[PDB]
Amino acid sequence: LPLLNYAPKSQNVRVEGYEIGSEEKPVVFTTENILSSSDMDNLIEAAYRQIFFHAFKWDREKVLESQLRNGQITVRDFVRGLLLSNTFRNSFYEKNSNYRFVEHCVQKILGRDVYSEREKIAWSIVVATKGYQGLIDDLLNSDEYLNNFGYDTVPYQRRRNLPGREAGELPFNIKSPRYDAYHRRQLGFPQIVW
Amino acid sequence: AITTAASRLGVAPYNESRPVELRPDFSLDDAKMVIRAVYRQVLGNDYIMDSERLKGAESLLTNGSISVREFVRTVAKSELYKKKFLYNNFQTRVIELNYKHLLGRAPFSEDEVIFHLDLYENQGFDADIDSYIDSVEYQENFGENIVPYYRFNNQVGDRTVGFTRMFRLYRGYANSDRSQLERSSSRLATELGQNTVSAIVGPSGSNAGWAYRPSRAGNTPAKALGGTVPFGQASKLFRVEITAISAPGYPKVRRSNKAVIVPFEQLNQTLQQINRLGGKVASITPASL
Amino acid sequence: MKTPLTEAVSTADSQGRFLSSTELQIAFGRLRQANAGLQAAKALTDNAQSLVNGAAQAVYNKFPYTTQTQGNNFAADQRGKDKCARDIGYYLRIVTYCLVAGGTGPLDEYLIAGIDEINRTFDLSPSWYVEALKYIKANHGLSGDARDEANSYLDYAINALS
Amino acid sequence: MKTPLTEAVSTADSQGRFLSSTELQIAFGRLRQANAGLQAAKALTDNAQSLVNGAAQAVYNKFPYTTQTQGNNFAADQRGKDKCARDIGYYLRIVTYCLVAGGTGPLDEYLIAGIDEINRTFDLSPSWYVEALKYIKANHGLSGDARDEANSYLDYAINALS
Amino acid sequence: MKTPLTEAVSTADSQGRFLSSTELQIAFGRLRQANAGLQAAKALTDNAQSLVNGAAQAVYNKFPYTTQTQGNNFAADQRGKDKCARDIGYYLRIVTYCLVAGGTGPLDEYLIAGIDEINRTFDLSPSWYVEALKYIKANHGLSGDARDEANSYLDYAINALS
Amino acid sequence: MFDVFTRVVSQADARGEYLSGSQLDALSATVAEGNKRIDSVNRITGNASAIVSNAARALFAEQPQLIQPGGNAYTSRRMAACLRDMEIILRYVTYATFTGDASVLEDRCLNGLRETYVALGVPGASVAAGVQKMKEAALDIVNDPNGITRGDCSAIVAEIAGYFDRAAAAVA
Amino acid sequence: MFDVFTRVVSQADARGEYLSGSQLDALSATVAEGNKRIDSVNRITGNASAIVSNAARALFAEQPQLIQPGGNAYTSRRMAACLRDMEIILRYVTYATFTGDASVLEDRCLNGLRETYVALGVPGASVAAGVQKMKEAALDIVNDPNGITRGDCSAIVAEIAGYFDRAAAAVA
Amino acid sequence: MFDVFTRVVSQADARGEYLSGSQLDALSATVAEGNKRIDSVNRITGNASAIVSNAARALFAEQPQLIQPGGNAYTSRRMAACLRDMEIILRYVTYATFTGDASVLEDRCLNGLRETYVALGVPGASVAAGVQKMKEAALDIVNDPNGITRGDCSAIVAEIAGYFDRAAAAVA
Ligand SMILES: *[C@@H](C)[C@H]1/C(=C/c2[nH]c(/C=C3N=C(/C=C4\NC(=O)C(CC)=C4C)C(C)=C\3CCC(=O)O)c(CCC(=O)O)c2C)NC(=O)[C@@H]1C
Ligand SMILES: *[C@@H](C)[C@H]1/C(=C/c2[nH]c(/C=C3N=C(/C=C4\NC(=O)C(CC)=C4C)C(C)=C\3CCC(=O)O)c(CCC(=O)O)c2C)NC(=O)[C@@H]1C
Ligand SMILES: *[C@@H](C)[C@H]1/C(=C/c2[nH]c(/C=C3N=C(/C=C4\NC(=O)C(CC)=C4C)C(C)=C\3CCC(=O)O)c(CCC(=O)O)c2C)NC(=O)[C@@H]1C
Ligand SMILES: *[C@H](C)[C@H]1/C(=C/c2[nH]c(/C=C3N=C(/C=C4\NC(=O)C(CC)=C4C)C(C)=C\3CCC(=O)O)c(CCC(=O)O)c2C)NC(=O)[C@@H]1C
Ligand SMILES: *[C@H](C)[C@H]1/C(=C/c2[nH]c(/C=C3N=C(/C=C4\NC(=O)C(CC)=C4C)C(C)=C\3CCC(=O)O)c(CCC(=O)O)c2C)NC(=O)[C@@H]1C
Ligand SMILES: *[C@H](C)[C@H]1/C(=C/c2[nH]c(/C=C3N=C(/C=C4\NC(=O)C(CC)=C4C)C(C)=C\3CCC(=O)O)c(CCC(=O)O)c2C)NC(=O)[C@@H]1C
Ligand SMILES: *[C@H](C)[C@H]1/C(=C/c2[nH]c(/C=C3N=C(/C=C4\NC(=O)C(CC)=C4C)C(C)=C\3CCC(=O)O)c(CCC(=O)O)c2C)NC(=O)[C@@H]1C
Ligand SMILES: *[C@H](C)[C@H]1/C(=C/c2[nH]c(/C=C3N=C(/C=C4\NC(=O)C(CC)=C4C)C(C)=C\3CCC(=O)O)c(CCC(=O)O)c2C)NC(=O)[C@@H]1C
Ligand SMILES: *[C@H](C)[C@H]1/C(=C/c2[nH]c(/C=C3N=C(/C=C4\NC(=O)C(CC)=C4C)C(C)=C\3CCC(=O)O)c(CCC(=O)O)c2C)NC(=O)[C@@H]1C
Ligand SMILES: *[C@H](C)[C@H]1/C(=C/c2[nH]c(/C=C3N=C(/C=C4\NC(=O)C(CC)=C4C)C(C)=C\3CCC(=O)O)c(CCC(=O)O)c2C)NC(=O)[C@@H]1C
Ligand SMILES: *[C@H](C)[C@H]1/C(=C/c2[nH]c(/C=C3N=C(/C=C4\NC(=O)C(CC)=C4C)C(C)=C\3CCC(=O)O)c(CCC(=O)O)c2C)NC(=O)[C@@H]1C
Ligand SMILES: *[C@H](C)[C@H]1/C(=C/c2[nH]c(/C=C3N=C(/C=C4\NC(=O)C(CC)=C4C)C(C)=C\3CCC(=O)O)c(CCC(=O)O)c2C)NC(=O)[C@@H]1C
Ligand SMILES: *[C@H](C)[C@H]1/C(=C/c2[nH]c(/C=C3N=C(/C=C4\NC(=O)C(CC)=C4C)C(C)=C\3CCC(=O)O)c(CCC(=O)O)c2C)NC(=O)[C@@H]1C
Repeated sequence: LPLLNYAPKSQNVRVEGYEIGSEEKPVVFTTENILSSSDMDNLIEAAYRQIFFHAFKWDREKVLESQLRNGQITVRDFVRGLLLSNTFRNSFYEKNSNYRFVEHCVQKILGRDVYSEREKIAWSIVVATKGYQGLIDDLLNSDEYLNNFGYDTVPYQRRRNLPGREAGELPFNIKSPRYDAYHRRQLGFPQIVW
Repeated sequence: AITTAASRLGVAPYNESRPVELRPDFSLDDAKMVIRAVYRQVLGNDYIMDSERLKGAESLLTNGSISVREFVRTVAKSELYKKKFLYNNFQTRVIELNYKHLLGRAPFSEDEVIFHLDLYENQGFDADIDSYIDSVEYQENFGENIVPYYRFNNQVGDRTVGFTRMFRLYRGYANSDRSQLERSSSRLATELGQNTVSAIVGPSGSNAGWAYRPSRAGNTPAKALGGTVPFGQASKLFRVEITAISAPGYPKVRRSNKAVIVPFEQLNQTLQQINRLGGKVASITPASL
Repeated sequence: MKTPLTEAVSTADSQGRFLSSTELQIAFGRLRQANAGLQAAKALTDNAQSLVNGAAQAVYNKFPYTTQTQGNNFAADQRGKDKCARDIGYYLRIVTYCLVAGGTGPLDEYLIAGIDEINRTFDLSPSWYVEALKYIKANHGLSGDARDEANSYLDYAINALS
Repeated sequence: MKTPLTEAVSTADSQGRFLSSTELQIAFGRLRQANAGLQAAKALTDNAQSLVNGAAQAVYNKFPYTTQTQGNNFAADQRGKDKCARDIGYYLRIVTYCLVAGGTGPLDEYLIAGIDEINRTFDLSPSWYVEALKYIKANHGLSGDARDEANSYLDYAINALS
Repeated sequence: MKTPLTEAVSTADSQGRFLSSTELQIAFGRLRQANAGLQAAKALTDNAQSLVNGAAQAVYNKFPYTTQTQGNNFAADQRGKDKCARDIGYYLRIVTYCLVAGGTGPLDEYLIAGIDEINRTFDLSPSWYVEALKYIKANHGLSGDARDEANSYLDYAINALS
Repeated sequence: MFDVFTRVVSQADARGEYLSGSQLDALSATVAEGNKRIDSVNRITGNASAIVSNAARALFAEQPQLIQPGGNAYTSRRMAACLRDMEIILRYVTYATFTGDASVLEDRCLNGLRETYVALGVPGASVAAGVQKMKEAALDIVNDPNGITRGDCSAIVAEIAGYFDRAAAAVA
Repeated sequence: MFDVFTRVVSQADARGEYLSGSQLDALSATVAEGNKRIDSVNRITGNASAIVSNAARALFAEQPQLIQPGGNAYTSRRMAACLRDMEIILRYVTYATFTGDASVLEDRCLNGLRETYVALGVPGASVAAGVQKMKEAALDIVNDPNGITRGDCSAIVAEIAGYFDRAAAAVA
Repeated sequence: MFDVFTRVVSQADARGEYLSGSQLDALSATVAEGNKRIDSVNRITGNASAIVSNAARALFAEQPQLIQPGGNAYTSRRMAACLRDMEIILRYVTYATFTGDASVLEDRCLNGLRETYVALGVPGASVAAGVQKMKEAALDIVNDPNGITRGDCSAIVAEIAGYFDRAAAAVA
């Protein structure tokens, strides 16, 4: 079935920004720069930060790293590998509803917030119908992903800050921790202290 | 032989040609045909100006004072050959060209580079030229009386790597060794040193992706080490070489040439994306087992 | 291909892990099943001719127009009857493969993926093949684990068609 | 959770599929194992205090400097001995969980994920815990499938620490 | 190259669709327009010298400092006057293309995209070109659909420049 | 998500306790039921298309307003979406039956489903009616005594019925 | 991609020339054929499914090797892929017919197609045979004199034939 | 990838044939070795860290040029990669043992590995030497008569040895 239709909403990413490089421009981590080993570390760390927010040694995917380092795969392939990883499934899929999982995916992969509940609703059914991989591939193959990040750049949160303002929109790793009230209740938190 | 792909590979005209032999008691038209063939073969299909012709060597050939092989030898040792192919080239480039012109094939191994580089360095260009012409291989294929010609077809003594490398040196019929995209650069220095080969990209006109050439660094390896694991559920992997990428523009597009390894299940998406990049498929090759 | 052993390795590899007790238990489950699967495959293989012909007749009985109507998609002529018996033969043979592999892998890869496009393009009713699969289920003669596993694959095909 | 039943469903869900004979076979694998694991968990639990005490003493004996050297990370004082016996108790208890669950799931979720950071941050030697696990392997007195599954988990933790 | 025909196909192709009534109507819309466009292209082509010379002169009159200030970007010497007349010719010629193509495609591909960078790099004022395009609008003599379409392309360039 | 085994472990870990003797024996009892549980999952799965299609037909007969023009299940897309939902819910019910725990059904299928139907205007009570029709069909299929080692499946059937009830209540 | 108009434009631009009076007259003649062009696209499109499935049936009847076990069109997934490829080529041929230029076909259908088929082991000559069958079916549909205003469509039918021939040449 | 079962299935389907009695019998014999196969996988897995580290220590002892400054395994990241590569190979050998088919090892670990090492300057012959050491340690562990139901594992051990030998041969 075709994806349920929904309308956009006004967003920074939807309009021309007249951007000039500053300390608030997301760093472009691309393999098109022929990155040295240490510089490849930073690109890999950036990808872990973008997708996981933090990769403990348990979370890391050393074989995917080697393949990216060797040119076997593109950055987008590395990002897919992270999205397909055990850490991503366990942290962001299993601990959330399909609706919140979609939000995480849109935020992490496309670098923007969702338009509305209806966008979350429309995509929530994709895992069930096309399978988990089908959802990731749709987003990674989307014109929005490719136009912004292509094959060789680590995705990032887009147009978060506007010039001359003290603060931007909330970073997604603050706005969207890996789980929320639903899983918090199951764990029996918050803990009464004192 | 080469039949179905002959035309797109630029081989069909050579399939349609016979070796140019100078028979004993040859006629003058025979001598003219040899002279034309030798100039086209040995000088890599460069245009030859009347002022550049080797009139004396042509006279001696016409008179039977020198055989075909000795005429080839004279052309190869001439200031004309050296100006075209020696004075401006890395010696590995020179060796590539000598092999193409005088033996009609590409070098097989690094050992050939070692031999000819040392011979040039120790005894000079003339000595090196003689080694090609006095070689067993030259004798067996061309002998005294036949102009050298491209040996596309499989022969005794061949190696497969020779076949792929001929299309690094031969770039089509309406083309010369001095009018190719890589210009003066050695085509095979890296292939020989690493004993690797490259996917064959046929000549322009009959192949949209004819211009695909890899960069110095940051290339995609030939084979999919790691298999399908990084791609998730995938049946088989292919290496696609893509050229002429322009549409997004810089900095979204950095290098117009790119090779990607993609799964079978994304080939439809890949071709669609390539088209929208403006790019042209140069080659597709299975990358996994 | 969906089979216990390959799925166990596929999961562990996707997690970059050595095999652990979970995967060993998958292997023990396969071992518990495999002989019954192999025995069922042999039984269906030995009665393939009767099963396929019987199944094809079953369809013809339930859908008489298929043997009376003219058209490329029907079996009123010998050409059509041979296509139909061939097709039912495919369903049966690929089911035996599922019993050998211990999963729907063979059905998924060889027969099911794309079947809807084929039946739509050549105007073949899924209901015909469902009837043939029902006949095989009622006539293969299996029992116990062989029967259960065999019927799952037949019901798997039936469900894919409806 | 790395557990046969959870992964069977996780994989089927990830694939949008109904469960099939492949997943039923995984379940049979689980049932073959489960009683041995439950029996192993009981035996380990009943002997829990002795195993923990023996394991800590094994560590202290192999690494006497841990009971002699002042420092927050060492067991020279009663505080550190209590921490140590607590840590070892965690390993044993979570190992019994893996036997109940039939997979490394509990070890991964509760102990292994992040253990590298803990040991580095608090200057705790992984070799200390490896010694304690080897003691438990040597002294739990299990046999047959119970021994094998229990040793797979103890070795799994040993491998994680080395 | 935005034209009714290519956009209709590209849209359908992006959707993996055969052409349908919607694209056929787009074709009919193109057909209703094309002859008027070709006639407009013919008229402009025949009057090209006068339009270009008058356009350049109208610019010099409105911006007399251009013909009297020394500098690579001005038209004080014959070099600059030739550059200027050439540029205006480009606008006119590419506009006739848009009339032939039936869309802004030729303007977008050949002139508009990147014009901002050109004018900034070489210190050419967009107002100059606006003045020339207004002259061509007022002196091309077209009427009816030929006028409307031609003015739309002339206006399109004017908008891009302002 | 939890299965029957990891549900108990998670509770013990949060308490810092080993499973007790009665907990281990309870899980031993579950294991003794394992073959029946596998049979029930196999039977529902084998009939999934029939359970959905028959339930859908019955629902639209009892509630014709759904399929009248303008009805929520009118138009091909909405009808297909409706059939898809019934199959998804049935599938997640089988998942819960397989693992012996409701978490997979609660977390993946039911969590937030009520609000989604409210947002879309899907009639939640009609869905629950459809789920109850699938429930009745499924239990009969599980309880059928033909072609299976005869025994008492009353416990598993009650467990399965509970899962269908959980789904029906989550949307109505 | 180009269409018949922008093809002329691009050639004119590369020489910095206005379209000559003769070039304009040629395009005006193209405009007069537009209705026939629109009819041909419409008739092919309206019969696309029959064109593909008939041609496919004919191809497999003449080349049973393709569909016997181990043949490149055996298994549903490969059969489906094969039928899809036929429809794709037909679709792009109509695109070329619509625009009056082969660029769309060359750039977006045939770009890398031969390479793909070799890499996959798809028999190119058999694809070309299939394309030829679609061509014959299509041209008969385009030339059908019933239910349409009568005229000479030979100029367009020849153009369409060339687009089919171009596709068949590219897959070999 | 293929396991032992689907390797035979895949071959049969290409020929359009049912598995023969001998093919089914041979697979039955494989099933009878299943317990030994599982035991060997478990034993190698349980000793994986020791197999890798001990082999690496022996390698560097025998080949000090590797770990001299400027050597291929000098610097932490290169030493880490080297240890990683050893572990990757051992892991895939256990995968091949588990499935009873070399395809997983060949496609996911060995394909393209020689070329990578040549391109990087990794001494493939040294890698092979390290693989041999892992082989020796692993086979001894698999053959340990103690703590296991006594029986003949010679055939499985040979199959495992062949997987190691393939790995060593592949890296040059
Ligand atoms: C309630 C669910 C019904 C019921 C069930 C029931 N089943 C058994 C026993 C078995 N069922 C199986 C199942 C399978 N074997 C296979 O190979 C497959 C495919 C992979 C399946 C699904 C097995 C292995 C057994 C054990 C051996 C046997 O054949 O009995 C029982 C018997 C008691 C037990 O719990 O084992 C029962 C009761 N019986 C009914 O009457 C209900 C309608
Ligand atoms: C060769 C292609 C065959 C053929 C075609 C043909 N058609 C016309 C004329 C017309 N055809 C159309 C088409 C359409 N009108 C619509 O509304 C739509 C649907 C959206 C379509 C496709 C139209 C508008 C015309 C013009 C009006 C008319 O009724 O004729 C001609 C005549 C030439 C002309 O356009 O004047 C021809 C030749 N005729 C044959 O004999 C071939 C089999
Ligand atoms: C060569 C590999 C060595 C060897 C192996 C061997 N094992 C068995 C039998 C069994 N091994 C197992 C294994 C496990 N049971 C579990 O629960 C787990 C933990 C998850 C494992 C790894 C089992 C179940 C059996 C069957 C029952 C039994 O206890 O024996 C045999 C006997 C042959 C058989 O196939 O049953 C053998 C030979 N034996 C040696 O001497 C080699 C050193
Ligand atoms: C002009 C008359 C008034 C004015 C405008 C103004 N707007 C912004 C910033 C934004 N405007 C938008 C608008 C949209 N986003 C969408 O998606 C759509 C539909 C496509 C619209 C119309 C957005 C998202 C922004 C923020 C992003 C961006 O500015 O790039 C500003 C800038 C605010 C700032 O702090 O920089 C201004 C100045 N301001 C006035 O004073 C006028 C009354
Ligand atoms: C250790 C015994 C020897 C050694 C190893 C070594 N390898 C590399 C680099 C790479 N190794 C691999 C291998 C794999 N990657 C995969 O994904 C898989 C398949 C699943 C394998 C087998 C790859 C791809 C690389 C390159 C990318 C990467 O850096 O990971 C190095 C590092 C060399 C460098 O830094 O460039 C080393 C040191 N080296 C020795 O000297 C030992 C004999
Ligand atoms: C036969 C099982 C299959 C087959 C073969 C086939 N090959 C060619 C052409 C060539 N084969 C080679 C191979 C080699 N050249 C070498 O130097 C070496 C090692 C020394 C090898 C293995 C080459 C280079 C060619 C082309 C040059 C030549 O043939 O002289 C063809 C003909 C190709 C054509 O006619 O265009 C064929 C048919 N084809 C099948 O379909 C079989 C599966
Ligand atoms: C003249 C209208 C334009 C032009 C031409 C130009 N061409 C070259 C060089 C070569 N032309 C060819 C072409 C062929 N050689 C063949 O054998 C065939 C038939 C099969 C063809 C079509 C080749 C191969 C060359 C290179 C060989 C050589 O000796 O040059 C040049 C020379 C360039 C230079 O010397 O640097 C030129 C000038 N140049 C223009 O400006 C005109 C538009
Ligand atoms: C010496 C200071 C260092 C060194 C050198 C070294 N070089 C090679 C091999 C080659 N060197 C060349 C060089 C040239 N070819 C040319 O055409 C020219 C210009 C005219 C030059 C300078 C080439 C092509 C080769 C390859 C063929 C050959 O081997 O001779 C080697 C051998 C490498 C091998 O693996 O065999 C060496 C040793 N090596 C050092 O360690 C020094 C720092
Ligand atoms: C100007 C002196 C000459 C000239 C330039 C020219 N370049 C392009 C197109 C591209 N140029 C690049 C360049 C780069 N990519 C990189 O990553 C870097 C290094 C960091 C560079 C320098 C690229 C990628 C393109 C293609 C994408 C794009 O167009 O932006 C063109 C246009 C090509 C076209 O066919 O449209 C031109 C004109 N051309 C000349 O004639 C001058 C000699
Ligand atoms: C039998 C129940 C009824 C019937 C059958 C019938 N089928 C076809 C044609 C095809 N059947 C298939 C099916 C498969 N091909 C495969 O590769 C596999 C998976 C391994 C399957 C299941 C296909 C693809 C076709 C079309 C191509 C081909 O013929 O090989 C026909 C002929 C249809 C036509 O138009 O030619 C018929 C007659 N027809 C009845 O009436 C029976 C009740
Ligand atoms: C059928 C008995 C009833 C019915 C259903 C119906 N549902 C929708 C739309 C959606 N249903 C869902 C369902 C889920 N989201 C999840 O995350 C899960 C778990 C995997 C489920 C089951 C979703 C997300 C949608 C919206 C997105 C989409 O439909 O693709 C519709 C269509 C609504 C519309 O406006 O098109 C319908 C018709 N409707 C009835 O009337 C029956 C009572
Ligand atoms: C049918 C007449 C013949 C046939 C076809 C066949 N093709 C494939 C696979 C692919 N076909 C394509 C072609 C395209 N994909 C596109 O998106 C486009 C438009 C740009 C084209 C032209 C591609 C890319 C594939 C591979 C990707 C995919 O998903 O299929 C197959 C399947 C091969 C396989 O499964 O291994 C087949 C069977 N086969 C025949 O025998 C006929 C001659
Ligand atoms: C000294 C404080 C204590 C100590 C040291 C010790 N180290 C090893 C072995 C290794 N040390 C390293 C370290 C490095 N290799 C590098 O390339 C770099 C970065 C440039 C570092 C820091 C490595 C990699 C090894 C292992 C491989 C090798 O042998 O080189 C040993 C031997 C360990 C073994 O098992 O052989 C020892 C003894 N030991 C003490 O007791 C000291 C207090």
